Amino acid sequence: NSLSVHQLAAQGEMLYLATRIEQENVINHTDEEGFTPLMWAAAHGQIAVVEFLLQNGADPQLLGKGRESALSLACSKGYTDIVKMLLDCGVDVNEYDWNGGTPLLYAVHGNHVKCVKMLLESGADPTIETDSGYNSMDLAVALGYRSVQQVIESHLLKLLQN
Repeated sequence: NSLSVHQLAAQGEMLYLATRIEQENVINHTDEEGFTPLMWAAAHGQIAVVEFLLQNGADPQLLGKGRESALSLACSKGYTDIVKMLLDCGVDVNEYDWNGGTPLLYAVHGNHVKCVKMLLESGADPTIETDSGYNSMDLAVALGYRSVQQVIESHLLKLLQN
């Protein structure tokens, strides 16, 4: 029975995962690349696993070796049930990482409109810039993701009051 807690979480092997987490304090242990079981479950869209890991003390704010978050991994794939559960934990929705990204920029790069709406609704800032000076709107314009552009422009209109 030789699989890591990370792979058990990715596979939704609920009973084996639950057994492992109960036996030893490994719920937040990182793999050789800095990823936690929660990050593995989020990147694999394992909604039930995410729920279970959160109920049992998985830290949703723990970051990977390049400052990747469970939130950014879920945003990048448009896993919006998982993004919701994570936002509900009060994670930083503006986490800036070392490959340059924010959860909103990943949701934009994948044209995940529902995800983009959900992030803005929780405080994501679309005009945060990368080191080369572009923001989420700039990205959406360049990719030609028009529904995304419309969602972001509605948000910026609201910022005009002010």
